[PDB]
Amino acid sequence: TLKYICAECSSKLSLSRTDAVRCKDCGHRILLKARTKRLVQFEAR
Amino acid sequence: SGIVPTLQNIVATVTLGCRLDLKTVALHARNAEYNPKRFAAVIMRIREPKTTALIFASGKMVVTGAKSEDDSKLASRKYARIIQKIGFAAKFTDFKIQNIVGSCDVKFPIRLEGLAFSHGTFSSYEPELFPGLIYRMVKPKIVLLIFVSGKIVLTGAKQREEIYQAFEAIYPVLSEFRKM
Amino acid sequence: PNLNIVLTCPECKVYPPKIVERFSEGDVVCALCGLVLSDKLVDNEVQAAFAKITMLCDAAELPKIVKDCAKEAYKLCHDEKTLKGKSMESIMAASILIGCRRAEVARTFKEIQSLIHVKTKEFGKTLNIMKNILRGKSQNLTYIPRFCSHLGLPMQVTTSAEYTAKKCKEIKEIAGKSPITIAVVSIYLNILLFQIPITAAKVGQTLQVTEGTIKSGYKILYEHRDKLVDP
Amino acid sequence: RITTLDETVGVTMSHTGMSMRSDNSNFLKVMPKKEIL
Ligand SMILES: [Zn+2]
Ligand SMILES: [Zn+2]
Repeated sequence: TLKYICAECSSKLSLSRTDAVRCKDCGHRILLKARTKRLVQFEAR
Repeated sequence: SGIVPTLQNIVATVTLGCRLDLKTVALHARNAEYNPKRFAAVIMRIREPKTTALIFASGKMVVTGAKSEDDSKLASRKYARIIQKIGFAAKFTDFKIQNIVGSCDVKFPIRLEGLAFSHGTFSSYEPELFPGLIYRMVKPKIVLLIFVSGKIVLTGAKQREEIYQAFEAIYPVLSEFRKM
Repeated sequence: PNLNIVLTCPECKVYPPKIVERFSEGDVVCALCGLVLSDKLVDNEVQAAFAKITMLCDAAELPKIVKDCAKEAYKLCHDEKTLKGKSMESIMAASILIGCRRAEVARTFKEIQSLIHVKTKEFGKTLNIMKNILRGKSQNLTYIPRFCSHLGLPMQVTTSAEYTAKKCKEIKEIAGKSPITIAVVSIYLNILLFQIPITAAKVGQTLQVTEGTIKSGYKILYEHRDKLVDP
Repeated sequence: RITTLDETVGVTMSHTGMSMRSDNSNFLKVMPKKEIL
């Protein structure tokens, strides 16, 4: 499974496939994709 | 296992061979009903074997309510004798059993939804419409009504062995979908 | 008769085609010798039925996906022998309820029965034969939130009701006597747990369940209050 | 003026769509042969 976030309560979900799309603990159907864990690099230029 | 289905109702047809005057029949029979406006047949009954006959003007007769094939033929001959006694040139012919109904109890609850999913092409289950699962067996061609309680109804048989055959065939399936 | 074109490298010839296609250059090239394979890559009854069906699903506010599943279904049935009748009212309701099922949406037999008068039992037979045809051409839970809507109940109430339905089905005992009674009773329990009044007659009216039925379900459900508690 | 219904909005919609509630009102609910002859 893959980790997501709720729209409002910002709770961590990590719902799996074939769970459709909804938050547990509230009805918001807007799920954020929960930013990547691995490191990202920039040049200050 | 150990369970064998109990026969509950046998339906048969008989050709009397002559036309009948229904008012006459209804009038002379000891236990008859006849209201032309509701149904076109005299509904006659006898006490032994306890059965009901639907008697038509064409001379055809339907006999139902018997619990055994013996009782069916017996009661049929009896109805024919009554018609004779009333005065028509009736003959007891073409006795044929058209439908046999049986039932039993497997003694455990069944998961109807699982069974319906697994045996989908033979099953029909709409619990809001009717609480039992309708199972249409291919060989033998018998219809079974399966209930959550474990009570089973088998119907559509022309011969007793078909009732017995179907149950033997369904038992393993009912076991696979038990609740306790 | 033949007419199928395949792309093959006359210089390679080793494999069948293994190539890449370059959309920007609009050309297609063998990935091996780097040769260009191609260039200049270019960039009466029914209609009446679907019309009235369209009206029905529309008045029902069902999302187009459901509408179109039912349309598809109905096309398959169409003029076939086995149907042998039903006057076009039974088929439209059947196909609808199908498309609902297949769409994972749920609608009660009563609801559709409110959009169309099908006489009931006749409807069941038609629905079953249609179901058989679909197999030949080869779940209460959803109802629970929908009902809350009708009552406008909080989310926690709804999820509580869901836990209640799963727990009740496992514990068996009356097997449900159709799902509708269980869904409504499950709610009635969950709400009575909480302080929010609907009382009883209001839910029996509103959701069209016999008050006696709700109370009867309530006694047995009350007996198993022990194991139904989520927290 | 016009009045805004303030309810939970769920009840109103339930009545709108298929409600499982029907009827409750009616409007456009729509001598023998020898002597005899
Ligand atoms: Zn949330
Ligand atoms: Zn090449």
